Amino acid sequence: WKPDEQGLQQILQLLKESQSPDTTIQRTVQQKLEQLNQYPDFNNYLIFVLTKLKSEDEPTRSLSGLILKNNVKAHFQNFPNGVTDFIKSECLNNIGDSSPLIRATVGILITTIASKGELQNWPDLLPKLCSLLDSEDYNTCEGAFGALQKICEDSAEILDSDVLDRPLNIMIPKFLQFFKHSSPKIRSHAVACVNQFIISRTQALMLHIDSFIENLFALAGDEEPEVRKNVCRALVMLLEVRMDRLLPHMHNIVEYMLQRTQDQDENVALEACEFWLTLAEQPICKDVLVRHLPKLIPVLVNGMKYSDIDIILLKGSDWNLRKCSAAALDVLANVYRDELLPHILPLLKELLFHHEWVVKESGILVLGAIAEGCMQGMIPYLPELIPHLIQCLSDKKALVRSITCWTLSRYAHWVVSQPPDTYLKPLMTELLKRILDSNKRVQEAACSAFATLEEEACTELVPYLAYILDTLVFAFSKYQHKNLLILYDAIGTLADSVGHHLNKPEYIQMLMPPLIQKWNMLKDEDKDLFPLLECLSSVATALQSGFLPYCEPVYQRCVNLVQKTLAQAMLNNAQPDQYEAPDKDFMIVALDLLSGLAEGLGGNIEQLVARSNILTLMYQCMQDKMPEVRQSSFALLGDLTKACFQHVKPCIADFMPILGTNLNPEFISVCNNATWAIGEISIQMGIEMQPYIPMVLHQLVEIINRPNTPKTLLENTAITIGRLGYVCPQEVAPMLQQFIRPWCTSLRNIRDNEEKDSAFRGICTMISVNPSGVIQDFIFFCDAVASWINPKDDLRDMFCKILHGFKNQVGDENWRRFSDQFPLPLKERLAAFYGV
Amino acid sequence: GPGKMDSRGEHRQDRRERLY
Repeated sequence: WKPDEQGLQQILQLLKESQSPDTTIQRTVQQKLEQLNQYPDFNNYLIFVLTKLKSEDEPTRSLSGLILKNNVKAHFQNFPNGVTDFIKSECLNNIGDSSPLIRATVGILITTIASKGELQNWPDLLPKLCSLLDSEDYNTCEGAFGALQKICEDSAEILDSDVLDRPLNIMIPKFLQFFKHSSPKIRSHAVACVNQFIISRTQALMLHIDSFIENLFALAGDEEPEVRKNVCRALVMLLEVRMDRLLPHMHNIVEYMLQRTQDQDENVALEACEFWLTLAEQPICKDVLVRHLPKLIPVLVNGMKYSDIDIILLKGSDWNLRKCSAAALDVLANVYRDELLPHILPLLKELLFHHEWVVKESGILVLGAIAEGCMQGMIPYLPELIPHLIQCLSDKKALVRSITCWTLSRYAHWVVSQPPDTYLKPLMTELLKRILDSNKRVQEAACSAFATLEEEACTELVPYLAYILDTLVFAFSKYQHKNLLILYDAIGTLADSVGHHLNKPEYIQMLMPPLIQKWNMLKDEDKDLFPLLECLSSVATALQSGFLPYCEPVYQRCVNLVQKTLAQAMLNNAQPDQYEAPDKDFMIVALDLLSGLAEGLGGNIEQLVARSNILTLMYQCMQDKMPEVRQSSFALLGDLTKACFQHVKPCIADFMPILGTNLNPEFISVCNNATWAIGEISIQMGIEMQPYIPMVLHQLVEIINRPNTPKTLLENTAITIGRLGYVCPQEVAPMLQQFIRPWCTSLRNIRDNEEKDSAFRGICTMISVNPSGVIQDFIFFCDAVASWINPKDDLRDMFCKILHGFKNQVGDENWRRFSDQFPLPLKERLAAFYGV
Repeated sequence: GPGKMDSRGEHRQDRRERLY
């Protein structure tokens, strides 16, 4: 190309000036590059200074290369080909420069061009890079491998495709030749490259797997950390996808991995420790570790101590050895269950009472990690350990306090199942004290743990409500941002746990002002709305009428957030390159709070909905690609159907075909909420529902006959079928005997409430229309009627009329023989209410 | 029980800090 003296002098001057210590000269050199950056000829100069101008010192050539790199990562679309191709050529021709800094800049450039640009726009990068691998000069081969490694790392899923034409079928078998390479760096590159293609089950590798595994074993003896690390991660990944090939060497592999897990180089050890995590998921786990489990447990427990650096940092963190070890112990406890306890109790004995806080802390962690797997076996020891943990909550080391909060929360079920005065009461008391700890990590540990306890305890925390609130509100004053969010979650769970008991003027008065205060201080773009909003959702449901003085602004903001989100997606959908897509959680949370408002306020939401476009917006949410949006909108639909149907009725003809298309059990909560909604609309429509039954019934019967479908979906499906039958017995009546079995099984287990009442009314009217539909499975109906404790009188006589009716057809003889099959409670219950 | 199925409990557990 064409380097000129004047141009070169100006750019070299500018590069020197960009390296000036003066701050003002920096800002003006920066704006000068801002202007120059869009001119392709300038880029020609930048690479020219990098690769050709030996006269200039290295930081200048490299800075030129890096400025060029930013220009590529921000303007490469606008590069013409003549300059691009000049850069490409000059880079590959300098991949092995004897200067390490220049070599690194050329490398970053190359990879950046393949990333920002296009892999299929540089068709001959990979082939050339591979051949450079064979070169003589060491640095040249190192540089090419470095480039390939980076390319495989970010372009992973693109070489395993037909975008190009299988370069892997050439690259992978070539890498495996360099595991035997004399230099540690190159070995590392080779392994790290291959490793990118294990979980993908990449053909080129899978049909060379034998040679791969062989070369990995040949490397086991290598003491160079980077190669050990990569071999370790090879074996870990291989364990997940090509198990068969490894079984015959499993003993030596476990021996190796157990050795590496104890390596003093923490980075090697972490990759080794992943082996136990993924091994514990394979069904062959018990069999493989029979010779090694006794050693594995203490090694894991020992790796669960905080590292020395973390101890110092936390004195005033992502995946590490300690977290990996704790996760591995958790899963192994779930595999081995009570069989683990003889391995674990001697370590706990020596750890839980130790005088060195780091050791004690690890012990409490261990005790928590195994809680799920070993719960049954640990019960005998909990009357001692729980009081001991409660004492540890006031340990003088913050990190002991916080881990104790968590471990106790892991035994919350057992605590709640015991007499409240022995464990629950003192635990809750010290948990509340902790919540107001001066240490921020303790605060958050305590809040999480208290929330978990709240979830488990429920009604058992009604007598200690005022004291709980006393503490939670005070936290408003002391908590900083990060922990106020956890507090909102704790309040939310409290409101869900205690329901209407929260509705007292004093509680409302202490709770609402700081919630509204933070509501007014956060903007519509702040993600921190999610916990506040979800907290408000729970509070509103609990407060009911008590929420009246607060609803209007809350309602208004929520509808708008749904609106602006929906408007954002539309705008992003039109011009994706200029308008970023919105975060739909704002919409999910806004809908959920509106659901809570409608459930809480009931009828009293009418004025707000009358003045709103909530249903026009709701129509758009119900059709969204995202399941959770639909799930929230069908929930809101059901709540508004109950609260103010007059505003919903106009939309039914549109809404129903959409509800009808969301009866898909693959999406449990969407299918559920649609089903519930359709039952609620049924009750309000009455016989006007007749045209809509065919779009839903066929599916509902299939869903109620589907094996392994959650209890709650089946209960709602049954209720809805009952409700449809109540308003339109003729359309649904006919299929009576295809659903009566599971309908009865499911509904026999729910409490006597309005929904159950309504659904049984439906099944009674339907029996009158198609009684033969019940004859064959009358045992199920008898049981379902016997499930009623306190039925309203009209429902009872309906029952008695069908029962008395049935006995009069099969005769006192078939009746007696049939009712012999009644368990005692059943026979007696129906003579007690129905005199059958 | 019969009624809506919300994900508030699960969102609350998703923001609980992860020890490991």
